[PDB]
Amino acid sequence: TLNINVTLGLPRIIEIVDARKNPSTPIMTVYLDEEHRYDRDKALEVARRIEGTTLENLAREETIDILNM
Amino acid sequence: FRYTRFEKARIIGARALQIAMGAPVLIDVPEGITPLQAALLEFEKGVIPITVIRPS
Amino acid sequence: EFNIFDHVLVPEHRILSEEEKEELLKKYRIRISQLPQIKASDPAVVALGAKPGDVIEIKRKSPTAGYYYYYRLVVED
Amino acid sequence: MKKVIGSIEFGILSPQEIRKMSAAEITVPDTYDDDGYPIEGGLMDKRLGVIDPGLRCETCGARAGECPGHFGHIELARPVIHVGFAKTIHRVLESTCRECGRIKLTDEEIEEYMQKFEVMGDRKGAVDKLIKEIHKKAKERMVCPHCGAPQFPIKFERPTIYWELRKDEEGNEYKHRMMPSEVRDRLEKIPDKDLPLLGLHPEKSRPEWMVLTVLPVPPVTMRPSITLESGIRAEDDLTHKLVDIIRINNRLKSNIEAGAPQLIIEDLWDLLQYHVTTYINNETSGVPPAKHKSGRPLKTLAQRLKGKEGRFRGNLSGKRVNFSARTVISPDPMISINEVGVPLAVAMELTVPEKVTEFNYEKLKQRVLNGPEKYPGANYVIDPEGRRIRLMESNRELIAEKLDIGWTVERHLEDGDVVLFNRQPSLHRMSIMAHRVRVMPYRTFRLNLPVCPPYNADFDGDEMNLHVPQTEEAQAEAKILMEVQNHIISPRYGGPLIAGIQDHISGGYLLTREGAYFTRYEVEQMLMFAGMDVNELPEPDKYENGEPLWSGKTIFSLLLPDDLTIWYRNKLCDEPERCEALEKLIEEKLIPDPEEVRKLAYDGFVYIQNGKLLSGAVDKKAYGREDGKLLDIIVREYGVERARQFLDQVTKLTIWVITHKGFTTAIDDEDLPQEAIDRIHEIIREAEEKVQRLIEAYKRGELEPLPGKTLEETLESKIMAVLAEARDNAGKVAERYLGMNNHAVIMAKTGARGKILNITQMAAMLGQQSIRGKRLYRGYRGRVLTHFKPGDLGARARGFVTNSYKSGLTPQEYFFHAMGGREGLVDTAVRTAQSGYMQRRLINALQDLKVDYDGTVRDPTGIIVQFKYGEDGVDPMKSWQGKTVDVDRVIVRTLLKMRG
DNA sequence: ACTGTCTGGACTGGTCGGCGCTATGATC
DNA sequence: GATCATATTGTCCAGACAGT
Ligand SMILES: [Mg+2]
Ligand SMILES: [Zn+2]
Ligand SMILES: [Zn+2]
Repeated sequence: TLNINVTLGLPRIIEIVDARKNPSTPIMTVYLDEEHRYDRDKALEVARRIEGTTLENLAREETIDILNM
Repeated sequence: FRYTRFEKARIIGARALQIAMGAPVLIDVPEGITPLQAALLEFEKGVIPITVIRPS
Repeated sequence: EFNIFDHVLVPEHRILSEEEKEELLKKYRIRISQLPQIKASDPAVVALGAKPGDVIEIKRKSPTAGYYYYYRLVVED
Repeated sequence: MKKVIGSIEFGILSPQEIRKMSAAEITVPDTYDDDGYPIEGGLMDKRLGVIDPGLRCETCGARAGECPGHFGHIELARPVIHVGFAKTIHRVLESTCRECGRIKLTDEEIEEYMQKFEVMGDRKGAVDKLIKEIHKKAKERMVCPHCGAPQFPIKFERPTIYWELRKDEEGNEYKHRMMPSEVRDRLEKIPDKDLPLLGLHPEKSRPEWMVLTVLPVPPVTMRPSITLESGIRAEDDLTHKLVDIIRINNRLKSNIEAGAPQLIIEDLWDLLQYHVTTYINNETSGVPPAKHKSGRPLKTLAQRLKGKEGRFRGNLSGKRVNFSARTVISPDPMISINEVGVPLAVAMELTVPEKVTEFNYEKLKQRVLNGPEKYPGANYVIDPEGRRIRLMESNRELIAEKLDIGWTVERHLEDGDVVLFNRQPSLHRMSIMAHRVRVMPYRTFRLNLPVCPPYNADFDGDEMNLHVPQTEEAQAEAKILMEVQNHIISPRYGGPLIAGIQDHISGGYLLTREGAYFTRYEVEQMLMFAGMDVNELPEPDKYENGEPLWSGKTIFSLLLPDDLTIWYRNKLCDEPERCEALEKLIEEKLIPDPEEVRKLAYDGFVYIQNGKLLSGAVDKKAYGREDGKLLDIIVREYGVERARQFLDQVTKLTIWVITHKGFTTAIDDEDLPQEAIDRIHEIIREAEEKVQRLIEAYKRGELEPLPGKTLEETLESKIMAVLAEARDNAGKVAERYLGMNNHAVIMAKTGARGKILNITQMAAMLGQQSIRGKRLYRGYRGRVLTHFKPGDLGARARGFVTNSYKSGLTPQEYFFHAMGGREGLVDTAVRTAQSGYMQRRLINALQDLKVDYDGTVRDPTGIIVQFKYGEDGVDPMKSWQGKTVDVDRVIVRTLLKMRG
């Protein structure tokens, strides 16, 4: 069957057998130690440590002015 | 010692080819069978003379 | 630190001696060029401290046989 | 004696070798004159071979159809760069000095590279890597280490144009065009000792041979000429290309001999270079392809060798074969899985060549005396010396009287003959099997139904091919290896592939269900139909109205071997309490009493003790494909011949059951009472209310984004989840209101044909139509169709069909279902090509792998891919559900054998 | 040492059946 | 009229390459 975003099925097998350097939608499985795998707060904080957040995503409105340029 | 499927097929083919152009049957025949059937009955009777060379 | 052999995906690696390498060559009747290759820049090789020309013996988890013994040859990049 | 090609050595043809191999010199750019005779010195010269039957070849004296053809040579006026080597030539031009001719490396570096070449061995990748490294190192040196002469960078222009970046006396940088003569002169200065550094053989791949001075024109046979129906000869594309090449070469020779200026000579040289480049490869990048006068581009040697229609794939890897037939297949349960229905017309055409021996002399004599028009007869007779005579009416008796030992008779296809049966596409090795010939007077092929799942073949106009082996070795190989019963278990997953399907499963359920009893006449009739060796009827289970009755389990027990005991759960399990009680009773005693088992027997738990079906109903879990446990145990524990006999007998018995008991489906199978319809409508109203509430919450802004997701796809996923829950509830209601007495429900539950969702779709609802995994959105602005308001995200406006097939869909819902079906069809039509390409790639990557006699898988080079196949040396075909040895089954079977 | 860009190659197999095309502007 | 030389030269993935 063709077609989160695990792109499983025939395209996944084709990507695996073709030794693609950058697979479509790469997904990594991350496991935590005994100090973070039993509570939600530590899991969330270590996820935010892993998560790469840029200020453009945090930005809501885009506006370029001329008075301060 | 046992015969593999490929070895058995090769032995039967060689025996049938021998029977087709000579090599009289070492056992009785039902008077009308093909040489392949003759090789099959020869194998079933355990009378085949062809051996298998195996690396060692 | 973090040992690379502690990962569940990384099988056990060992260094074969010259006598063990000769025994491996004799058992399968193959030359040193007929073994599978492993790069000298492989993290397992640099963890073992190996050099090109040696043979790495890999004890891998087998879904069908429990444990399996593979052999690789260290080669230059 | 006889010899075989041990190895093939490749290289570049030297001009001397081309001249020596040439039987003629070609100078006339023409093929035939007005009367049709070949022109001496032309491409169609008799010295290069003959195609027309009347002509006789000059070189070898043979007529058409037996002359192999002879090459010719054309002496080019000026050298022409070969395009295929052209880039490689540039590499050499970047590696050797322009004056001394040696490589641009020091002596120590040369020696070290020689040791590196000697050490590594014969792996191709290392050789290419070393060649690339040497070329990169040499191309950056502007001073020759041996002579000290300055070097200049060389720019390669596709396909055969070389530019040298030179400097004038004023320091200006300009480009000088390197003519092929200058390139060949530079290549001639390279010694043989530097050739291995450039990846060229000193005695086989001299660089000067990479520039063509003599063009080898192919033989007449390899580029044949035919006469059309209008009497006009149709020349080949290669012939036209060679005509153009010869004309341009003659013009260049005439201009050179006339003292033409340099503008003439280089222009004609470029034209000849383009012609030769197109002749080598017409699909070369950067040049216009050679076209016919009608505007059709020509395909030259490169296109003849490469491509799907090329020689390698369309003529060498795969080719058309003789003694083959192909026609439609029709079902035939009356024949065994080992047998194929061969039509009489096909049988009287395809012939098996049988040598006359001391035991089949009378049969072959009768075959010859019957003739080709009488079955069983013969078509051809080959004497021991080797002349083949076709049997007509006149010589039919004469050849029969002349028959002796050593003669060969091409007799008609007889019963018991082994033939190949293949259906395309052949995705797996089980797509072809060797069957036995069964001759019937109809026109179509006939194949047994359990063999259909291996072929992936139904009977909706399927076309199948049949191949008849000719040699005795091929027949023996087909009989032993590729026989049908030898491939019951699929090696892909280690499960049964040749198995009962559809009506077999339905008849097995009807026979083995609780309360199924048959009269004495019915039992005798099914025993005779299935071909079982039951001489005396068993004891009747019960008496009704003064007549004996036999349980269907008792009749099914006669198929199983008397020392067979296995218990499991099938797909008809919906009361686990009875199955648990049966399992517990089996667990304690390990030999439960048959009366005790029958007291609490359940159709959901199959239990066979000593070959007696004490409990359970037959379904896809019994002898179905990929699920049959009973068939899997029978194959592994009792061989393949016993398994084949059991499969044939059980298929015939189930066909008899399903034929006379009455199996049918009607419009009331999907009928539901008013309560079920009211419940479905309530579920519909609840689902639409939930969807509207979600839409309103999203509009008012209180909907919560999913982690990492914004409002739109979060709301879409919530709506799809709500619709999926509604569909599950509707399906559960439909299953609740449809009992086991329904034949469609019987087929769905037993795994014969169809699914529960299929009955749900015809009775309850069609669910939500989705495209590419999401709701339907392609259409107008803000809507899919114009019958809904723009910007509407409701269920009915996005592809959620409320009614089922029985109630009929609305035109909008019909359109949405059409979009869904079109998406599915396009998905399959796209997936098939990608799957085939991936299969071809995997096959070509793993074609040469083979298990050796020591259990190791090695490549032809010798590298040990695996020291043990599958790390345990166990065939997946013979593996037990992917395991090495089923210890549970072995222990249980041995314990039962010793206890009984 | 990275990074975007130019260039090159392949795009499941098989079968049934048909349609249609494979010269021309000077020269005596 | 019947002949005759010539007849132009769509996507996607992977490897190699100037540019910073
Ligand atoms: Mg079909
Ligand atoms: Zn010839
Ligand atoms: Zn030099």
